[PDB]
Amino acid sequence: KKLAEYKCNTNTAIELKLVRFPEDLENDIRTFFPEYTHQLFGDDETAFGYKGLKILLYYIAGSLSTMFRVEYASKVDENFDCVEADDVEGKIRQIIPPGFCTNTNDFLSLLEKEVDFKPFGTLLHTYSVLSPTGGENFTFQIYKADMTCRGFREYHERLQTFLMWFIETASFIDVDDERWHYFLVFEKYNKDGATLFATVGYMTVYNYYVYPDKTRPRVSQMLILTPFQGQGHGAQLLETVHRYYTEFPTVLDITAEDPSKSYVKLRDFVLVKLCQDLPCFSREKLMQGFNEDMAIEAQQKFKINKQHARRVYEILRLLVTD
Amino acid sequence: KGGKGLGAGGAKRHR
Ligand SMILES: CC(C)C(=O)SCCNC(=O)CCNC(=O)[C@H](O)C(C)(C)COP(=O)(O)OP(=O)(O)OC[C@H]1O[C@@H](n2cnc3c(N)ncnc32)[C@H](O)[C@@H]1OP(=O)(O)O
Repeated sequence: KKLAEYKCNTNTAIELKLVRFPEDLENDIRTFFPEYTHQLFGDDETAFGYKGLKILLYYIAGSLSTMFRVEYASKVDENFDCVEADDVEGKIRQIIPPGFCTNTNDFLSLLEKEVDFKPFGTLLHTYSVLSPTGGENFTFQIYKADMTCRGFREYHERLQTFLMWFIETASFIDVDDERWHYFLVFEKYNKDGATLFATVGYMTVYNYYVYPDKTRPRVSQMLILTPFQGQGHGAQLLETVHRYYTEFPTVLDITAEDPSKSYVKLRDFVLVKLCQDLPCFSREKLMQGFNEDMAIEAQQKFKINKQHARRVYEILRLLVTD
Repeated sequence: KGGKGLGAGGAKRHR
């Protein structure tokens, strides 16, 4: 045996799918891959002991009912290779809940009743991406959910695994803590003359206490699943979250826990969009330089943090000049 | 695990 062929990159070995139709199981276009596996498989992101290693994590599109299978062409034998294969199955079991199915027949049996899946919580926003060309239109909804919603706790356990693959320093939250808020994005779709809901992404926000009587909601985790990225959903989600908290006088403004470069770019885009038509951000105001009243209006109208209001100023100042 | 109110308490990747 060539042992080099028994070390495998876990970023390409882990195959993720979101399944709406049985044909999605055989369509490689529906397969997407982790950006991070270092929290399970080390800095090198490798598993040892298998050739042709495939780690299948397939999810029903809405409910995220899970199939988990480990496949391989061959593995090391301790009698002849004198070493044991990595416990890939046990490592994955550490970050997915029990009760997953282990074969495509049982997975397809669950897909038959996926029409029963409904979004959790309170509807905040509906939006459509309408064809300019006489083609397909797509329709999305954003909900605020909590652990009082039937089935949400178990769904969140299935969903949170995705953070390990897509956020470098993801860690699982304490859902017993009542200060956690949850914002969900679904896509509506039709199947067999019914209307179903597909999970698109989500955000967790910690309602951080500011003594004596205020909060400063902190964006903790935000994920738009790979197939939905770069299509405006993250911007709709962060805008909807700002608009939600805007209705609470006890909310000061919104921050983030350890924001990524991609998050900072998205936040700048969203907060510039919200501020651009505010009177304090007019061209004539911008040309006179940054004024505190810009941060005051941004905080009052949209719960924008003073640091972020200064960035909005800098970007809008660049926009009104050559 | 992260502390109270934390969802990004995991290890950074070092290549
Ligand atoms: C940092 C902490 C606080 C966290 O919340 S976790 C870290 C962030 N999450 C991750 O990195 C996980 C993996 N990535 C993702 O989940 C997502 O790619 C993301 C980073 C949440 C961004 O969401 P996406 O849905 O892909 O972004 P979109 O709404 O399409 O916006 C993309 C860009 O298109 C542009 N855009 C968006 N909507 C529009 C409209 N309507 N018109 C014009 N241009 C637009 C704008 O430049 C957006 O800014 P960037 O995201 O900064 O490039």
